[PDB]
Amino acid sequence: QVQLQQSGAELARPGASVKLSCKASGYTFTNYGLSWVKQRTGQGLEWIGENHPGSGIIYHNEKFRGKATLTADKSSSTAYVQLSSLTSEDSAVYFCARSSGTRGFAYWGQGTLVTVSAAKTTAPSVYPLAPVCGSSVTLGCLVKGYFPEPVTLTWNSGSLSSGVHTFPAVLQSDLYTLSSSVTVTSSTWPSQSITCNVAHPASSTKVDKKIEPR
Amino acid sequence: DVLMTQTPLSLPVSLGDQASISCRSSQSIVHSNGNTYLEWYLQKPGQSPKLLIYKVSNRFSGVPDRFSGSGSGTDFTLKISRVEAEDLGVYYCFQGSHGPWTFGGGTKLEIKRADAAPTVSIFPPSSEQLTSGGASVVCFLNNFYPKDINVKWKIDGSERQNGVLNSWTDQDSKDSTYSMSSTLTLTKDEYERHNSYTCEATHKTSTSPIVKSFNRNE
Ligand SMILES: NC(=O)[C@@H]1CCCN1
Repeated sequence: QVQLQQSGAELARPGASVKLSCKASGYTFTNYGLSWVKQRTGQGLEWIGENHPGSGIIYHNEKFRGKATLTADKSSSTAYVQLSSLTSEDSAVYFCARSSGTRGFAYWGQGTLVTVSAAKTTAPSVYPLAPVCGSSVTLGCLVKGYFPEPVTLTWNSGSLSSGVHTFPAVLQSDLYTLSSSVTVTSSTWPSQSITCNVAHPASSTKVDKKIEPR
Repeated sequence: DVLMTQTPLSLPVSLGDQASISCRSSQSIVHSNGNTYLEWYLQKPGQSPKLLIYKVSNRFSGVPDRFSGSGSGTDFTLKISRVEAEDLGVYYCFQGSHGPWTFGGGTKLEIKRADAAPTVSIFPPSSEQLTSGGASVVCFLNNFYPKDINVKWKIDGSERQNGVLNSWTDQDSKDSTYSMSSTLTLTKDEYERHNSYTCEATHKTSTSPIVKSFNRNE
């Protein structure tokens, strides 16, 4: 069961640094390479660098000179990348990937979101979206004015999922807004409670909004 | 650096149909050791990339046989046989031969399905939000295809062009549709000075805009 488990989302400051972690399990860490790959919002993939934890060899990308240093702790089977001299356009999802000569990037971590910004962390407001006069009924939640990404949004603690649309966050000034809709049989609601559950890890915020009819 | 250019940029293809993706390199990508480290990766919406093919045409274990590769020199091709909804996402080629290793710019695979009109729903501001001095009206335009759609807001019949914030989903493999959220925000003060709030969706599936509205006195 090969697994690459990466650290959680980050908020980094312009000019500063951030260290990312990638803990390997299910295979022999020192028998494979380990690459970092970056991906900007609505952009493609970019290879940052690779280190071989067994031998300590590092393959470099001159484009990241002074911006990335790769290390590894053989003891804990964990790989690190230190991203430095950060600027706003270094905001991206950063993946680690097991890198083999036989197959390539066969296994990937889940990715670590890194936001580079001087803006302050802001907890979201969560507002219920109760339908108006108008066979199925659609309800929603509006998650407004938070920073940084990400938030998690679920409906009835995950029980409802098949009728759910959660929309990508849009950034306005230094605050994100997100929304989510859930469509259910007109027989279900309101004679059955529907609640959206929002978590914002950056502010340790959790908020529930039970959708009640107008 | 080796430039990797993919064509097409966007690939709409019907379920069950074949698709082909071209990846051109600015130069040869044969490594000194004789190997051509040309790989293909798929990134589904909101997921980590998946290895599909390595060394030009070797399929990675667990990948369906519907994916196959070919090519030589400076042009490589990924083929997808019998496209399935789960295949939608972005396909990247990659060379691991010359430093620095480089990816292609990516090809957006879209499932081409039958046209679907949007299901439009409108929602007034909550009392809780009004307390903070702002008022957001929300419109959902859900499960439509193709992605091309326009939303317009009207207050007491007149078009409102400021205060609007729009978000678009990627295609949902569940039914190969898109969805879109539009939020109109104004001050609580202005919100209370009007009666009628309307969002209108214009889509190829209807000669007339799809209209959803409420009146604060209804
Ligand atoms: N020198 C090279 O072409 C590759 C690139 C990184 C390590 N080997």
